Amino acid sequence: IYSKVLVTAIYLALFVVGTVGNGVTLFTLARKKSLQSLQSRVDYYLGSLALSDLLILLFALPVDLYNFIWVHPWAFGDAGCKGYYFLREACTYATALNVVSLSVELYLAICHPFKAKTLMSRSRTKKFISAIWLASALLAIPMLFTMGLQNLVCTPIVDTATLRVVIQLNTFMSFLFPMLVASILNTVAARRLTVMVHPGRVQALRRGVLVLRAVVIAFVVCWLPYHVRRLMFVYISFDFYHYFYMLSNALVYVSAAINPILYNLAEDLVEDWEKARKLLEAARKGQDDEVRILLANGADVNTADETGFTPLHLAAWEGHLGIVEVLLKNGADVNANDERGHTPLHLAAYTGHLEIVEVLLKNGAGVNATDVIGTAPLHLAAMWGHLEIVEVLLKNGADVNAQDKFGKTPFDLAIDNGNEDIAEVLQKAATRELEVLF
Ligand SMILES: COc1cccc(OC)c1-c1cc(C(=O)N[C@]2(C(=O)O)[C@@H]3C[C@H]4C[C@H](C[C@@H]2C4)C3)nn1-c1ccc(C(=O)N(C)CCCN(C)C)cc1C(C)C
Repeated sequence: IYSKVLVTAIYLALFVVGTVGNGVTLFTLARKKSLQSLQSRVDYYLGSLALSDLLILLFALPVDLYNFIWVHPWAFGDAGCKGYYFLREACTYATALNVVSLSVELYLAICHPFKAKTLMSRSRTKKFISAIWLASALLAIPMLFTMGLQNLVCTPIVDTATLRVVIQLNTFMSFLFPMLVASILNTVAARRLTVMVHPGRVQALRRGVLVLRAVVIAFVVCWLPYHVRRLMFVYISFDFYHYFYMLSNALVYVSAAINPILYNLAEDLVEDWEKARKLLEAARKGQDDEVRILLANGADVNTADETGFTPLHLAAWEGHLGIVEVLLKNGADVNANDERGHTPLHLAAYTGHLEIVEVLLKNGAGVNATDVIGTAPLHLAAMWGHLEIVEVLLKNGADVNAQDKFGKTPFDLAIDNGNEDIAEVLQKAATRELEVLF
C-alpha cells in the first residue's frame, strides 16, 4: 500500500533535483570560459554527459514512474513505446562515446603532447561531440524496429535471437568496450602524468585526469548493474531477478540526479585541497610569484601537510624571507606547531636564517617554545652554532638554563659540538641571569 507511494516520493524527488541539477550544470558550463584549452574541452564532454543524464530524467523516468511502477496497460502508444527504448538506447551510446572521447583527448594531451597540439582544438571537440550525438542517435535506430505494442504492452516485435543479438551489440560498444578503453588510457596517462609531475596546461591535466577518474567510476557504478541486467536476457533462460531489474534501473535515475549535486560538491572540496596543496609546494619551492597570487585566490594561510608543515614552517626552513614576510602579512600563525611540535622559529634557528628569526620574534614567536623532544630554538642555534642568532634569541628573553628530555642545556650542546665562540656567549649570558636573580 505505502510501498508504491514510497517509490513515488523518491522517483518524483529524483526528477526535480535531477532535471534542475543537470539543467543548472548545462547552463553553468555554457557561460564558463577557461583560459586553458583542455579545461574547456573537458567541460564540453562533462556538459555532453549532463545532457545524457537530463534526457533520461525528462523522457524515461516519467514512463518508468507510471507504466513500470505506478500502473502495471501501455498508455503512451507505439510512437512513445518505440521512442522510450530509442532515447534510452541513444543516451547509453552518447554517455559511452563521451567517456571514451574524453579519455582519448586527455590521454593524447599527456602521452603525445606535441602530436595533440597539431590535432586537438575547442572547435574540433565542440564539432566532434555533435558527431557523437548523431552516431548515438543512428546506433539507437534499430531499437525502433525492435519494440512495439501488443495484446496493451510495449513488448518486443522480433525473435529472441535478433533481440539477444542487439542487446549483445548494445552492451558491448555502449559499456564493455568504452570502460575497457577508458580504463587502459586513464591508467597509461595517469602513470605518465605522475612521472611527468615527479603549469597552466599541467594544472588543467591534473584537473582533467582527476575528473575522468571520478567520471569513469561514477559511470561504472550505475550502468554496470543495468548492463548486467541486460546480459541476463542474452544468456540466462527465483523472484530475485524482479528485485534486481527494479534496483538496477532505479540506480540510473539516482546517479543521474545526484551526480550533478556530487560533481559540484566534490569540485569545491578538491578545489579547496588543490589551492591549499599548491601554496605548500609554492612556499617550500620558493616560487614567491605563485604564493602572492595563491593568497588572493583564497587559499588558507594556516594550511598543514601530512607531517603538519604549514607554509611558514617550509618558508622559514628553506629560508625564503620574502614568502615568510607575505605569509605573516596575510595573517599566518607564528606559533604554529607540526607533528614533533616545531614552530617556524625552531626551523629558522635550525637553518640559521637570521633575518627570518628577527621577523618571527617581531611578529611574536615563542622564544622558549618547546617541542615533544624538549628542544627549544636556543638549543638548535647553539647545536648548529649560529653565534649571530643566539645573540638575537638571548635578547628576546631566551632561557639559557632550559634543558631538554635528554638532560642537555644549549650551553652543553654548544660545548658538545665544540663551537668555542658561541659557547662563551652563553656562559657570559648565564652569569648575567645570576646577577639579575641576585
Ligand atoms: C532472460 O532474462 C533475464 C534473466 C534473468 C534476469 C533478468 O533480469 C533481471 C532477465 C531479464 C532481462 C530483461 C530485459 O533485458 N528486458 C528488456 C529490457 O528491459 O532491456 C525489455 C523486454 C525485452 C524488450 C526490451 C529490451 C529487453 C527485452 C525491453 N528482462 N528480464 C526479465 C526480468 C524479469 C522477468 C519477470 O518478471 N519474471 C517472470 C522473473 C522470473 C524469474 N524466475 C525464472 C526465477 C522476466 C524477464 C525476462 C525473462 C522476460
